[PDB]
Amino acid sequence: DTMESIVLNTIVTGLQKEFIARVIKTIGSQRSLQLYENAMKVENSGGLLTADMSRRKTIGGVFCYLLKQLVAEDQITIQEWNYIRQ
Amino acid sequence: DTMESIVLNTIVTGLQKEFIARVIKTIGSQRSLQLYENAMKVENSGGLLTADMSRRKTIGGVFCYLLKQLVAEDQITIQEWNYIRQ
Repeated sequence: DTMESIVLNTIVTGLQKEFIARVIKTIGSQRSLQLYENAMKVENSGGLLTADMSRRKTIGGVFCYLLKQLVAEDQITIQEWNYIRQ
Repeated sequence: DTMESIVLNTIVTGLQKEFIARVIKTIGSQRSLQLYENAMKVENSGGLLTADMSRRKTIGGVFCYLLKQLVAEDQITIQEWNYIRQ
């Protein structure tokens, strides 16, 4: 949790703090960074569309879709997903 | 080595390998992310102006300039710098 302050701020700045603090607390700074990176790779590939297809998702939205993919793949529990989201 | 393998890929992805690896082996994962993060904030406000009045407006160019300044500020020794430049 000094490496976690740093991961915290890096991710926070990279996506444009408590919501990210809760992700780090839940999956660790290691898996958090991999998620930030993956969101960046998606952005480098030209992004994703919103559900209404009117714009690209912001990189914040991409990271949330990816995080939600962690729940779909049974990596984060439903309880953990609820803690993170409010 | 897995955290630093992940800091490696995060920073490489965000900058758009070997060069960044040596930075990490030199200053530590913690300080490298701080630097990557500071490069990001600096890029967001339009980058910077070097001593030669040369604009650095992309993240990578910014990141490179801030790295060189650590040397000029005696936070990275000459020997280390030489190790990193190749």
